[PDB]
Amino acid sequence: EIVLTQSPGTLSLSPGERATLSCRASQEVGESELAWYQQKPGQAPRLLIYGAFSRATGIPDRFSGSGSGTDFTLTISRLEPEDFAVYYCQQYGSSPWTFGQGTKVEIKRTVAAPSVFIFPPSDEQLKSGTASVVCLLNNFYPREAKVQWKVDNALQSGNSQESVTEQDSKDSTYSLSSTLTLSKADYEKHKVYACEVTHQGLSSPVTKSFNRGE
Amino acid sequence: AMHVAQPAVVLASSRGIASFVCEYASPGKATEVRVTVLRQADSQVTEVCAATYMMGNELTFLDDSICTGTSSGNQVNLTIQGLRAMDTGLYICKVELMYPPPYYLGIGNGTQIYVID
Amino acid sequence: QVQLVESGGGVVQPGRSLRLSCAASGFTFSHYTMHWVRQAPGKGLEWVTFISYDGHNKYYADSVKGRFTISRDNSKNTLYLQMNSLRAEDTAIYYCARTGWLGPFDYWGQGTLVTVSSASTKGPSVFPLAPSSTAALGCLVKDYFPEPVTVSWNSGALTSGVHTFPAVLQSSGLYSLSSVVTVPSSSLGTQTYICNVNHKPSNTKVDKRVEP
Ligand SMILES: *[C@@H]1O[C@H](CO)[C@@H](O)[C@H](O)[C@H]1NC(C)=O
Ligand SMILES: *[C@@H]1O[C@H](CO)[C@@H](O)[C@H](O)[C@H]1NC(C)=O
Repeated sequence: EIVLTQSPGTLSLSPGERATLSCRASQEVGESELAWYQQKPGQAPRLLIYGAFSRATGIPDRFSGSGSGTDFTLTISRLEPEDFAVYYCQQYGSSPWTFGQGTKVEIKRTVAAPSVFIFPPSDEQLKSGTASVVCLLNNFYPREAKVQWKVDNALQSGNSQESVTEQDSKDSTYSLSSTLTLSKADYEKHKVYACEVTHQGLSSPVTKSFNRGE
Repeated sequence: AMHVAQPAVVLASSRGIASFVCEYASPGKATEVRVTVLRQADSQVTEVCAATYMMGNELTFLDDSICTGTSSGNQVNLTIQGLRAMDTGLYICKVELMYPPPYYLGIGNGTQIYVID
Repeated sequence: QVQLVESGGGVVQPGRSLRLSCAASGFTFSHYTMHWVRQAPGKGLEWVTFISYDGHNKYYADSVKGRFTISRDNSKNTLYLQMNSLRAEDTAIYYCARTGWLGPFDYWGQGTLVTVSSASTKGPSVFPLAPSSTAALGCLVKDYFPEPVTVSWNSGALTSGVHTFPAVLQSSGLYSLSSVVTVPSSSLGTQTYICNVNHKPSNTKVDKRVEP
C-alpha cells in the first residue's frame, strides 16, 4: 500500500500569501497518477488537481500542481479567504487507493490570549448525581493551549475532556471548552475548583477558580 | 509501476482507418484486462471505445464499436474505423489490470492521429 | 449536472448490518466506476471499496475485507454498500464517489452518517452555565445519542459571540457538548437568554434558561 505523507500538518499563513503543500510517497507513484482534494468543514471533498498537475473543471488558476515519482507539491499562488481548508493528496493508480492524512491551511493572525471563565455545576445537575465543571477559553490564537484542572490544589488526570471550535469566520480565533466530570459524592468532598490556562499570549498561566456554594 | 506506451503520431488510412499498438508494463501478471481508448480535446475527454479481454484469448469489441483489436500478451493493437478530418486529435490508451489483485490503472501519454483525405 | 445523493445512514448495533444506497443522476452511470469513501469524526479520508463498470470486479480496503459488499444496479442508476458485522470503528460519514475517466474521484456525494454503537437513542439533558460576577454564559448539552444535536440562542435572534462546541463521546457511550455566548454584563438583568436544543433523532426539543 502506497503510504502518502503530507507535510506540514498545518500552514499558518495570512490571506494573500503563497502556500506550498508537500506530499511524499512511500514508493514511486504511477505516472503522476496523483490527485489533490480540498475539503471545508461540513462538506464533501472536491477535486482540485489530477494527474499531478492538471486542474479539474472550474478550479481557478492560483492552484497549481508539480512533482514526480515520490515527491509532489501543491501550490496556491495567493490565498483567497475560501482557500483556508483541508487538502488531501491521493494516489489513484493502484489498489488500495490511498490518501495522505491532510494539511490544514489556517489563517495566521496576531497573537490573542484567551479570556478564561469557570462554571460550577448547575444545581439541577447536582440534583441528579453527577457534576460537570466547565472551563471556557474564549477567542484566542494560536491554537496551542494547555488546560490543567486542580481540585483542592491536587491536579487531575483522566477526568477532563477538551473540545476546540473551528477557526472563527470573522476574527480567525479559536475557543476551547474543558469539562471536568466527577460524581456528586466526589465533587462534594473538595472545596477549591481551579482551571489553570497556559497560552502563548499569556505572560503567566492564568488561573480561574471557585469554591463550593458561593 | 503501471506505465502505458503508445506511438507519438499516426496517419489515418485514406478510408479513415488508423491503427496503433499500445502495450503495457505490469509488475504482476494479470489475467483480466480492460482497454479503453479516449479522445482528449483540450478540456474534455470522450470515450472512443472499450473492450475487456482475457489474458491469452481474443481481443473482442463486443461493443459494436469503430474499434477492432488483437491482443498479444501484454500488447494490444487497436484499429479505429470511420474517422474523418474533424476526428484529428490526441487519443489516450487506458488500460486496467483487474484480476488478480491488485488493481492497476495506466494512462498513456497519447497518440496524435491525423485524418486528412 | 452530475449528482450523487446518498441515503441509508443511521444507527446500528455492533455485529449487525446496514445498507447504504447512492443514487446517481446526470450522467450515463454504466460508463463509470464508483467507490465508497468514509471519514471517521475528526479524521481524514479512507477509501472503502471499488466497483467496476459492469459490477463484476470489486476491491476492498483491508479494514473491511470480508465484512462489506459493494454492488450496482445499472438499470436503476444506483450504487449500494452492504455493511455486515459492523464494528464501532466503522462509525463515519460515508461518501459515494465517481471515478473520472482519467482516474481521480471527480464527483462526490454529500455523505451519510453511520453510527455503530450499542447505546440507545436518548434526548439530551440541558443544564445552564450561569454567568458569574462583558461576561459569558452557556448551556451544557449532556448525555444525548446519537449525533447530531443543534443549539440556537434566543430562537436565532442571538448569534454574534456564540460558540457551539463540537460534541465529545463520553465513556458512557453518550454524547455531550456545550454552546456558550459572551454578552455585555450590563444587559444581564435586562436581556433574557434562552438556548434552544433540537435533537432530531429522539425528536426532542428542549428550551432552557440561563440566569445568574
Ligand atoms: C510519458 O511522459 C512522462 C512525463 O514526461 C515520461 O516520464 C514517460 O516516460 C512518458 N512515457 C513514454 C512511454 O514515453
Ligand atoms: C495492427 O493491426 C492492423 C490491422 O490490419 C495491421 O495492418 C497492422 O500491421 C498491425 N500492426 C501490428 C504491429 O500488429
